[PDB]
Amino acid sequence: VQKIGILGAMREEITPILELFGVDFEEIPLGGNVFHKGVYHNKEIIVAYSKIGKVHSTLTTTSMILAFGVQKVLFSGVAGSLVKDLKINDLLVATQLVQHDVDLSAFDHPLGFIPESAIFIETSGSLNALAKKIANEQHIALKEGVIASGDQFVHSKERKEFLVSEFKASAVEMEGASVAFVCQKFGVPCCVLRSISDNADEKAGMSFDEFLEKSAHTSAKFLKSMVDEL
Amino acid sequence: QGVQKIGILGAMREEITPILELFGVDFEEIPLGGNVFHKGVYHNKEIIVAYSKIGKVHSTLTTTSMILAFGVQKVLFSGVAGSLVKDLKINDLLVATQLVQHDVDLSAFDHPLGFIPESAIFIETSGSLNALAKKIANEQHIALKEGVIASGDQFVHSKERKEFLVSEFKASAVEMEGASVAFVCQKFGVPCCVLRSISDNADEKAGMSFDEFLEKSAHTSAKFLKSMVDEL
Ligand SMILES: CCCCn1cc(CCCSC[C@H]2CN(Cc3c[nH]c4c(N)ncnc34)C[C@@H]2O)nn1
Ligand SMILES: CCCCn1cc(CCCSC[C@H]2CN(Cc3c[nH]c4c(N)ncnc34)C[C@@H]2O)nn1
Ligand SMILES: [Mg+2]
Ligand SMILES: [Mg+2]
Repeated sequence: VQKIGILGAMREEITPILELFGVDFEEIPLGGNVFHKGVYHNKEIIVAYSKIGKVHSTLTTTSMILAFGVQKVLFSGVAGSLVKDLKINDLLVATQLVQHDVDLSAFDHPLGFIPESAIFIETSGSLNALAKKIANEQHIALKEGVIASGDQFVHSKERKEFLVSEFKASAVEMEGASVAFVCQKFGVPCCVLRSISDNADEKAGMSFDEFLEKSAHTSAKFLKSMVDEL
Repeated sequence: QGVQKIGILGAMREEITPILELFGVDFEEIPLGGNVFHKGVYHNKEIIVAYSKIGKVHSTLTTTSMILAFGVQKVLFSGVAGSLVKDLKINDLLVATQLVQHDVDLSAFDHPLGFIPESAIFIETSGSLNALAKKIANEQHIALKEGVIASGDQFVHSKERKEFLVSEFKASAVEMEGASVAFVCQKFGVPCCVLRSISDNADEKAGMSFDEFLEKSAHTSAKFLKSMVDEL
């Protein structure tokens, strides 16, 4: 049987996932998370929100893999746009991810780099190819690019522009890199999907509060369409 | 259950080398999630030793693996740290009373720095283990300080950042893993003790000081950690 892990960061990012799948879920508490376990089209689906940020998302992804035996992990949620062509509600699939707030420059390491790791973490080529194929079939724009993750909500021109100049990132969030990193360490295929909620600038807090629901639903609907192909 | 299982963590290989040597028992090496776990028996206790690799994500992963895959009932962390206070000198030992993720910033939503919804700024460690540390330090006639440790994904090497950590969090030392290790332990209800020996002063010379004192400071912490395990 296929076991698929489905993650968001916030409750609001998984509410539409649970609703759209429309099946009965058993709630299983572990490590401060609640995992929603159900069956959908001959697949076991395990849905959870990690809570915000890198430590939360690292923990939850590790629990999904070790405790629930998931064979793939699909992340769905919202993100800040760093580029003019990614508008509110647009979908992005992460090709690579970086931890943008990592700084070991005192030892002459590039920003984002940790010894025994890499700046950029890869996601699954096969899953990203699937996303692109289905987006083309649905006539929805799906961009691909680098996502930057850190433990700060970005809401300034200065920081946005650093993420673009340093990492060539297209979007910013607080969990993708950690989720993809854990999946890489365990050899588990990972796809990170995000819908834009804000422009990561001085108005981002207000934009985020306004568009979280709609953008979360947009990502959730696309994630469901991916699970339908697995 | 019926057997005691103790997880022992460092961040870097250099922090666990003296731990493995000092325990002096045979370890089985078990690979999982990009870590190697060293599993042995010591004084009727199962000990599982690993280095996580540097920073918050690495240490979160490894601690979660220790708990879920190896069933550890306690986690003891040993390693080095930057001093933020004049009375913590190179080689001095500190036990963390509470820890904070100093680089967390959700201030755009009016949250205090360090705070994430559904969590807390300060993460507590085990009172019983910290009390044990203080008791044995007094017996050994070694100075053991206690205080707040700040953890983030930056090596701190500036006056400006040091002073922020003191003013914002009243931190005594800085490192890149303690808060994440303690956080994971809290989520799983596992007692945690974080021990650090000072390697540098988290200032403009910290890189050079760290390279000089990593080995000695790591050994100082490892030796103290072993003395704790001897009392469990
Ligand atoms: C949850 C408790 C209820 C009260 N409450 C809600 C909140 C909201 C905290 C949201 S932190 C951000 C989320 C969204 N998410 C993506 C994101 C979108 N835009 C971003 C940006 N500009 N910078 C960084 N990340 C983002 C990151 C984090 O999970 N604070 N208190
Ligand atoms: C396997 C190849 C390793 C090659 N290599 C080693 C290195 C050194 C990286 C060291 S990062 C720092 C370690 C030590 N440790 C504690 C620490 C002590 N002082 C601190 C300070 N001032 N600020 C923050 N943290 C510290 C954090 C991290 O594990 N770079 N390349
Ligand atoms: Mg088809
Ligand atoms: Mg001052």
